[PDB]
Amino acid sequence: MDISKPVGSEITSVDFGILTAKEIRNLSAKQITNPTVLDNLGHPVSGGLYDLALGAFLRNLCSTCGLDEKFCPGHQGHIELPVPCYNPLFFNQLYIYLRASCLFCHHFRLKSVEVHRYACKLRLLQYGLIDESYKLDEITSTLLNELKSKRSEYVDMAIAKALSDGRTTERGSFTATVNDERKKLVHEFHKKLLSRGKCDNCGMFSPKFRKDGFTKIFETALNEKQITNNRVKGSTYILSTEVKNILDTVFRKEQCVLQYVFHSRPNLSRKLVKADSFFMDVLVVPPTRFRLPSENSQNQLLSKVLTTSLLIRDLNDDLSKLLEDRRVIFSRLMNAFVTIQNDVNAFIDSTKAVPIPGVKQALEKKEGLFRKHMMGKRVNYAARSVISPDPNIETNEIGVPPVFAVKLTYPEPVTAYNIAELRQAVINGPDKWPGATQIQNEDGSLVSLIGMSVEQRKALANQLLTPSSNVSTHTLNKKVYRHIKNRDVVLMNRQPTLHKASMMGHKVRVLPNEKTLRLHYANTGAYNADFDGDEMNMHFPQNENARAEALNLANTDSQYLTPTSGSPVRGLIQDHISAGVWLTSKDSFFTREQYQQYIYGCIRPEDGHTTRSKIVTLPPTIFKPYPLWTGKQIITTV
Amino acid sequence: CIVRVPIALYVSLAPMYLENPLQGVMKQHLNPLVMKYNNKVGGVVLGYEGLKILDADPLSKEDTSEKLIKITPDTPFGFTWCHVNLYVWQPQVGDVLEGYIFIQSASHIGLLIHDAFNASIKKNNIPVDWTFVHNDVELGHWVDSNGEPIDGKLRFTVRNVHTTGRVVSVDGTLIS
Amino acid sequence: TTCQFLTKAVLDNEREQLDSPSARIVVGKLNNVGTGSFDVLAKVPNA
Amino acid sequence: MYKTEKVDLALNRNRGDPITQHFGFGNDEWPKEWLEKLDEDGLPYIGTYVEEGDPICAYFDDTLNKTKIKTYHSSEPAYIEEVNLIGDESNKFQELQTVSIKYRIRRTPQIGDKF
Amino acid sequence: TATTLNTPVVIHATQLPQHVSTDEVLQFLESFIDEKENTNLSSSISQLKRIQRDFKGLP
Amino acid sequence: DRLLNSSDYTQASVCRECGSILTTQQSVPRIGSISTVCCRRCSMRFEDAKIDDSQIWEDGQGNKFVGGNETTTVAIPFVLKYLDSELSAMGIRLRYNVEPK
Amino acid sequence: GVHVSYDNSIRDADGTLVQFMYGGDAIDITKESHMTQFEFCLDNYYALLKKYNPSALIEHLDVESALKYSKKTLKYRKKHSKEPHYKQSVKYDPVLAKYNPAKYLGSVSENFQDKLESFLDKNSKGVNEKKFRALMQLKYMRSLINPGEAVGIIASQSVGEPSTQMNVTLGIPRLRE
Amino acid sequence: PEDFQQHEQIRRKTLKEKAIPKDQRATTPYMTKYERARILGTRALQISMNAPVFVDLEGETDPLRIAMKELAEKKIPLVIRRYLPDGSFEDWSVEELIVD
Ligand SMILES: [Zn+2]
Ligand SMILES: [Zn+2]
Ligand SMILES: [Zn+2]
Repeated sequence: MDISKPVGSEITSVDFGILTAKEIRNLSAKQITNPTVLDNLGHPVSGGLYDLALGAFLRNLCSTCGLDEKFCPGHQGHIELPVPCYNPLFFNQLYIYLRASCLFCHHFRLKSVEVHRYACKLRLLQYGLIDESYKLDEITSTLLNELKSKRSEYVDMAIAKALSDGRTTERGSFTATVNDERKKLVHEFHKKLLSRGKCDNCGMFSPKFRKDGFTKIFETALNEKQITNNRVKGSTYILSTEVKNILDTVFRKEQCVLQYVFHSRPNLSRKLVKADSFFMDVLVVPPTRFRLPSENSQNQLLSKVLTTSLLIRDLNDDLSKLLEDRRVIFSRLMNAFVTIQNDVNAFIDSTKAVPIPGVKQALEKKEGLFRKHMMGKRVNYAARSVISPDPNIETNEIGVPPVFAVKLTYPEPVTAYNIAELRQAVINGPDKWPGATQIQNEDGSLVSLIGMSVEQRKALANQLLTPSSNVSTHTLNKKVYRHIKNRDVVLMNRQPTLHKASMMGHKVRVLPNEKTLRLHYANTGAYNADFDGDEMNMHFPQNENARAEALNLANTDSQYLTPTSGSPVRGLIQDHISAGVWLTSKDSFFTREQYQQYIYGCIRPEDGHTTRSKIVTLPPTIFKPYPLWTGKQIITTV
Repeated sequence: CIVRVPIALYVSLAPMYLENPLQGVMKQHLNPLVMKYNNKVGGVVLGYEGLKILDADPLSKEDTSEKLIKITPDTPFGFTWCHVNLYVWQPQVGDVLEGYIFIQSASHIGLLIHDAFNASIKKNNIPVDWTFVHNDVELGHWVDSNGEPIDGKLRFTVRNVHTTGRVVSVDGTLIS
Repeated sequence: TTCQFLTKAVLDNEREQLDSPSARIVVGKLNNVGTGSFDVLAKVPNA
Repeated sequence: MYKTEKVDLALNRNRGDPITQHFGFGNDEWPKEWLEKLDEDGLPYIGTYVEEGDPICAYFDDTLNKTKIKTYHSSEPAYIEEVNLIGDESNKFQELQTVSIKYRIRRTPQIGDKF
Repeated sequence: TATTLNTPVVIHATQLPQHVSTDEVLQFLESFIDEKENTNLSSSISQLKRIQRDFKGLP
Repeated sequence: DRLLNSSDYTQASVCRECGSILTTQQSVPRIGSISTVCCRRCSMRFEDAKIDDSQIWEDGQGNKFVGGNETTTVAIPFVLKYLDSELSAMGIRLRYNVEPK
Repeated sequence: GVHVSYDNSIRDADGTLVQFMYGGDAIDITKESHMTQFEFCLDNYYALLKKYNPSALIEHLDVESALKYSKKTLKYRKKHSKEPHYKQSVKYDPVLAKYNPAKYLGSVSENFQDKLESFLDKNSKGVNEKKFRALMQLKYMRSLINPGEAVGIIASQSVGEPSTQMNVTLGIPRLRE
Repeated sequence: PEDFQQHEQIRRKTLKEKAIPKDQRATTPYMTKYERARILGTRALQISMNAPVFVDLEGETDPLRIAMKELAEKKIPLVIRRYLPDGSFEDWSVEELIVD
């Protein structure tokens, strides 16, 4: 992040949705069709997974935006599936709505006056009307047209009453406790929807379905005991085009109910919810940037989709050519319906179809994506080394070696006050402390100082503070990536960081010789850090916002009292406690020379410790035969 | 056909213009915008009048000198909404423009509109009866329907507006 | 169980206001606790 | 500390295909910068000081006509102590493809060392 | 070019435009020129004075 | 600073009516033109749109079509852009709506 | 996301409310170790008055109003407490749940109001009896927890980290259940 | 022109509805430990980016030590917008707030 390159727009909200098939045809760059990735001569095949329309690839320009590898953002493509297949993210809920629906009127089998009740209770819960949904149950062929009026009139009455009495915006109120009553009510809805015998509108049965797991679907044999209601009314692997040819007609008759089942927030967009939303007629391939070879496993899963996709296209050529051939071509085409289903199952979910890791298993657990790369990240401008104990350091500081002080760097924008100490720093160069490793120019340029001699490097010290040559950059200034000085700030951090005082903000103080981090003894009570080869992380913040927090807020002097009990966790440990039993003895007497040497050896006014600009002393305890100072009187004047 | 648009613009503001904030909106976002083409305005922005920063806190009067600017959390640049009245010269099709002759060639008629803006009239827009005389010395002229060389104004109608390059261009026919 | 909560989010068409610190590191906002619990507004002198 | 790594020019081939990679220098324009490390047989000198970036063997490649090298992939400077010629047993006596190189590293007792 | 330091983030239109005559344009171009004269736009002041002379008199 | 500014900070470009990170892209300009940032999802083909010469842009394919210019650059982590690519393969659309519209 | 709000009312990140005040008094654990050490502070009255400087804080705060309600409840509670807690029509909120303690001086917790007036009753010692109670009521107010504190992390880092040193169940399986 | 005109007057009517006036604000009058560090941090980003400084520089080259010097004489021109969990806010300038 550069503090001189801002950003105008910020994300306010996100909302989860489903790609329809019209979008990802208009969204796409170029549809790809053959299940080969790259042919001979090293160049990828056009029409395959690695394609120059999906992004730049291995010193070859993008066929969509015309940018090289360092600047092409990557582009998504789509592959066509000949049959609408199931989405394994939604088969657990598709089979709920695949069941619980009569196959004749294409309503649900539960009665339409009570399906109207859940559509009125879940409308009130979209708004902040958790109370009035229980008052709705108190509202109780001709009277059902008026009962469905009285319930719907009360819902419309209670919304406009609450929306005018400053209580709930038309965006709806959605707290935690209305998410409780909503999930409880939809579980109540889906429970007694499935447990139905006959449709209460057209009073007859419907053949029950069987879930084989994933990848398949089966209907069962309708019993001879209850086929008689199917005559006085006036097993088979069914297709995935036969499932959609019901659930389209189901989700049209009952739009007013699933408009509020599938929406937590009130639907101001008025998008109709569809049964195509549960299938996926068109896969989306990720861009070629996100599936570069290690080939890659997502190119292997998409290969078997496209390998099946040409078999099932060639199997449909014989269906245009046509009885013995018609029998065998269709019991083998239907074998290809399960396999192209089983591929897009194994593409998304490797556990619902040893195996190739799918798209879901790049997200789920630890060593995944949310916990391995979003909540926790590898960081820049950071360091790690073994700590060794160190007195003589002022208890809010860290001792950084020269091997750390040369690599780690900080962007100082040049001003009137910098150009005395930051001109000298840019003369010293990358391999001298305190130095500088780069200069970031006004126009976002970057001039590395490593391969420069002392004459060119002193020349850029005078180009450093110049008025800008451009109107478009007339308000910016150059940033010198200087070395870390003794005024910078550092986050020291020892694992396991079990409490917040195990990650503190220290000042810095370089050491000129030795190659290890050095920590004062009053910090080992907080980090749980004995010095038996333990190492700990050092983080160097890169802007003035984070410098002002690891000095004032996450400072190590702020963290004297732990918040567990309120007790102090900072103090001296082994030799200082034994020395103070000897120094504060009654036997300890010090002469005039030994007294004044112990006081200056710990105060040192030139390092900003005393408050008087002159070390004041006490009269001695004993005056004659010769003056002596007791050790109680050392710590008094200290 | 100079028209007036009142706009609203969400701009940045650097800390060197924290003592003179109306100056900083002019020198960063408005003075690089005069004599250019802007898409959401409609045509070529000539100038502006009446720059007023919309204050952050709405409890302040319009008479107040001090106003609040919402600083970016990351960077020290501040953001604000402003109202200003741009004046913009916009060409549209079917309109008649006064021209000044700059190029007399056998391919196009490159002329200037209001001494600043380029324009052209193509060969296929020029009809059959308007022939061209050659100049072996130095650039001739198109002999009109009545036999006289053209000079001064040339009132044509707009065919298409071409703002894609550096400057605006106006395509035009020579019929009624 | 990321995709069990992902499908319960997308079937509910769930919009979130990015309030939790977990959702302000996924999308990169400033955290609403401590230092991001307020805005800083500069007083500029002229109109 | 005595570290040993085996440089083998035969772990990309099988079944009698000819040795495309020979030890030593060929006849192209290879840079004479590294005569300070390597001998005329491609193999480094005994006792020389090697840090990160120095070549430890020189070999000529036949499909590229380019005497490439192999560099010392360790950030701790060493000294080449012994260089062996592992000859492979065959009836048709093969030119060498296997050389083991041994280093030594001065572990002077630094701070942080555990006694 | 093309940075938030140069362009506004989002540019809008508050109200519909209505056309003005030469008296409004010349009074603007004797105030916008005056308060800017009394920098890349120093070459753009000349291109405004090329328009200022075409609505008053003759070049 | 640790979780965004010094790991994978990026000022990616976002559409304001799609709210999608990995859609919009640099247009291939003409000779002397400028490469603007422009959206693929909420655009329309030029064979489909029966225009004002400035809303019209072109791919590198040779496909020139007129559409979404409502776009802006928003500072995100880069790992969010990979989260969208792993979810849009499943068929999950993430609409990142931005505040100045 | 659980944090102290600006109502001194700790709540979740999405706005839903956990406690109406942090622990019942909203004082910081790292600012309360000497808050009831009353005899330490009487020995250091002229030193603590320099670090709070009460004369430079009268112009912004309401010194007098919360001390009127501080006696309407103290005299009420001593007159009661002869009965147990199912009978008590308490007639009054405590002085802390009605006035904001960060702004109103004297709006303290009931244990601090009792332990001050029990300390200041027993022993009797240039600082008098009423210059000292007007300093503990200001030491209390600076000991208020700051709005914005990440409480739910701190409360849950103060239970997991003491579990590192670890006829009924006991220990880390008891915290497990 | 008509849509953005309605979009803007709604957006400025809520932000006035969320505004709490100056004599009706009831949060703390102390600048907290969280407000203090960001005032020092955001001002020091401005001083490093050539903002006009309201204090005599006694050879201070650290921008965070200059902002700690502007905070002593109460010269920092910033305003804290203390948000309430309703979405409403209160505007406190740094000069009104007292430290420690
Ligand atoms: Zn591309
Ligand atoms: Zn039925
Ligand atoms: Zn779009």
